[PDB]
Amino acid sequence: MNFNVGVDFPSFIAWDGTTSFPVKIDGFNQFGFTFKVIEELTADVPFNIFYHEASEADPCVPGPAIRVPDVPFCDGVATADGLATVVIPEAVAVDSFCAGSVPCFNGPWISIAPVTVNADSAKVQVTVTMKGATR
Amino acid sequence: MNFNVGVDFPSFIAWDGTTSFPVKIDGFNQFGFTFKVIEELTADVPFNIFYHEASEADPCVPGPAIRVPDVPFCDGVATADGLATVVIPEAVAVDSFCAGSVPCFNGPWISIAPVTVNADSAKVQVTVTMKGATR
Amino acid sequence: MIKLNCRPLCQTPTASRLVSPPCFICR
Amino acid sequence: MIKLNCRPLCQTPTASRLVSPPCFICR
Amino acid sequence: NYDFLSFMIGAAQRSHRINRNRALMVGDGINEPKGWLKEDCFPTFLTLPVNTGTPENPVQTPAFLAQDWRRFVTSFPAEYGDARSVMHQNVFGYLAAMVDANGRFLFGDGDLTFSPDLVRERIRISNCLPDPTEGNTKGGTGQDAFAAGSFIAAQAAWKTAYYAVEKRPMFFEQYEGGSSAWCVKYQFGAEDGGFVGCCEHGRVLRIG
Amino acid sequence: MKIADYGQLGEYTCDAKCDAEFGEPGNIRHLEGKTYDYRGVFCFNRKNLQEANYDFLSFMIGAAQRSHRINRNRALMVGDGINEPKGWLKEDCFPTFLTLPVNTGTPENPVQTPAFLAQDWRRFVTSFPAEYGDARSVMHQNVFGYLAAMVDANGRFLFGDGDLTFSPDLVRERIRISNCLPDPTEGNTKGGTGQDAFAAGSFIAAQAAWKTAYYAVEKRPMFFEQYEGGSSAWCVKYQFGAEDGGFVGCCEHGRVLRIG
Amino acid sequence: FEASTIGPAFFTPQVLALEVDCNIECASLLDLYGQIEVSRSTFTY
Repeated sequence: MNFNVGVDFPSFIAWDGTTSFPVKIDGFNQFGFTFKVIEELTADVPFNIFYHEASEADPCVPGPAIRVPDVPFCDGVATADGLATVVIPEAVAVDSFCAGSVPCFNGPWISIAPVTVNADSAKVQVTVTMKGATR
Repeated sequence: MNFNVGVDFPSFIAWDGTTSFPVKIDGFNQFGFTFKVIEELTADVPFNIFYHEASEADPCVPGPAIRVPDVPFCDGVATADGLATVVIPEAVAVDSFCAGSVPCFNGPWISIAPVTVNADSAKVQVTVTMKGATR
Repeated sequence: MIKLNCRPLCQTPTASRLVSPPCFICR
Repeated sequence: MIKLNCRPLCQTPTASRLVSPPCFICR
Repeated sequence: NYDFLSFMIGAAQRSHRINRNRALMVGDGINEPKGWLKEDCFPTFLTLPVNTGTPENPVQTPAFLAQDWRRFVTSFPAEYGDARSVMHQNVFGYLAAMVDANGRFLFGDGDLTFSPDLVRERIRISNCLPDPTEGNTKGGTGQDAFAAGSFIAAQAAWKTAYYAVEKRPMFFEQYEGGSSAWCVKYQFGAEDGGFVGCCEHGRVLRIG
Repeated sequence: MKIADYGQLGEYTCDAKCDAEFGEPGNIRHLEGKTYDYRGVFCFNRKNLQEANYDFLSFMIGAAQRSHRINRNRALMVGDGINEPKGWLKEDCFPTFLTLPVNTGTPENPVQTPAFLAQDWRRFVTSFPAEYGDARSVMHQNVFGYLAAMVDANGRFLFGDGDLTFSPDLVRERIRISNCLPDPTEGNTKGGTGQDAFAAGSFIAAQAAWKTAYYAVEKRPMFFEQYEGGSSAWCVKYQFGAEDGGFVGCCEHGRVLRIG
Repeated sequence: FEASTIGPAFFTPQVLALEVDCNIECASLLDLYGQIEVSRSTFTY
């Protein structure tokens, strides 16, 4: 049969091609990203991962954007500037998707925006998924 | 710990507020929606559910949209015209979300669109989540 | 007519005053 | 950056007052 | 993997209990038994206000003092026999926190808390009843003043002031005519009621 | 799991109806939590460690465990869920109650001063809903002393009277004292009138049914080991850590009192 | 195989034997009232 997966694994938009939306990850145990292309790319498109914290004016509204630091593994190379980034190659076909996640939480909100808003950036879509509720 | 939940429970944009994107569900055996608002509504907004059949010329491209039928449960009301529909009440707060699903699959593509595009429909966002890849 | 399942994200505190009987109010 | 070690010469910790609940004023 | 049938049965029984208890007290007579609070037949005792202003410029404020409770309790006619009081827990908590002119507590004094034997005191507490204090936020002076007409407590000889009639206990059965080979349906119901007896055997205390 | 609601199935219906109404069923939810990691490190020089006449190694091995206990106990109380267990004084889920001020001026030019009086304690303590079962209070000893040292209008003591000091049976009274919690008297310097009055918003005491309002999960005890990768022929390194966690339960089973 | 690069499917969580239940029901006065038994929908006195 079919299930109501939205009850246990909600999904929220993060980048629709023109605007970035902060997403509240405070209430869930785990989360991850999902990348999908809508038209053949012509050049590499890198992305930036930020995070926010509760604003002092109102605890229910996120504050200014802060940039996530890197967390190297044992067998691996630390980023040049120690700040996380994601790059989508040109070989990605229109009929596939990519999944990536971050090892650390930091603030209670998260966001993702491209390094530059060029023509190719409008051809990508990013969505966030959470896997377990705690409240 | 954190996981790459996008590997097992991917999500895709279904309604941006200005354009509707078909969502392929052939390779997954479960699915469900997730509605969220960005700004306070002023009136109720209904949505239609469509599916598609594989296009004749290219089997990897969806065909024309079709209206999903209804399926009354073991006992309860039935739709006036017998076609599935969804309505979002105007009392929904910005800091919340809704989860819904359909009992049947029909074609390998699915889509959702508002009855009438307007400012009210421009404030809503819908995303689809899958589960259990079968290939 | 699909039925939705909803619940909120952010909680809110709640504070109330505590009123006790006044001084020996007398008639 | 040499980390210094500090401690005072005097032995007069300031004499802190004690304040007790007032007499029974009421609301 | 979680049993839903027993959950639904428990929910049905719990709802039945809650509805019956609510109806017997504040239910209306249309489709439910009429409760004594809704009927409002018991004779009423009011409470005098107290002047918080200067004698020549009075400021009448509603109030409720310790001696009012004793006056109310001791005035029940002895001919009617045994009697008990019922009131919300907040009323008892507001009463137990009173002080005299010098500041010493009334009732349990020389101790942090008061906890009498309600069984001997002939008081039974029930949170279903109206709360005149509004969640421990009303009962002071000025903006905290009580609201006139608020329910406080009641006393009566219940065994002759109210009756409960029961006819059939709840039953569960399967509706064979509606359960197909791929569905199931269950039905349940019960019958019960009650009526007010002698309306003279009760008393009600209210703010004035 | 968690039973959010039970629903409202039945109804009172007329005898002329042959059918019945479908009721709204209940609601159930699934919840899950994590466990967090505590880690540390310290370094020594081999020559100094060998030639010193004091056992710095065991001194540090004791200090580490002491700090672990202190930090765990404080984190369960005021921690945040990012990397520490989220505390019940931080989550701000328990309902809060404020103590009214006391007027110290004339009827026409009053002076409002925040205050905490004896009857407020009884009011707060006796207002716990009866259905939730027994509960216990938590306080800083200075609050208890300030409460016990009260006198009435004639100069006689409240509570223990005719005795030099008052010392009730705390276990019977259902009060537990621990100096970890915030202290409103600021070391017995505040609590009078004028400049010595309390500060509005100060924490005083809390009450709840703990066995169902907060949970603590135990996974591992502390361990020590030498870090061979950083150790050298002239200086040494050690590593240690432990795992644990905690989460809040029924938010309705708690109560917090504060100065208004 | 860092847990940050693989799916949840490999990590089965522990199942606790507890169930939070915050519901309450206030005490009933039914024992005070007088008890009567009937066998028909209508009665007289």
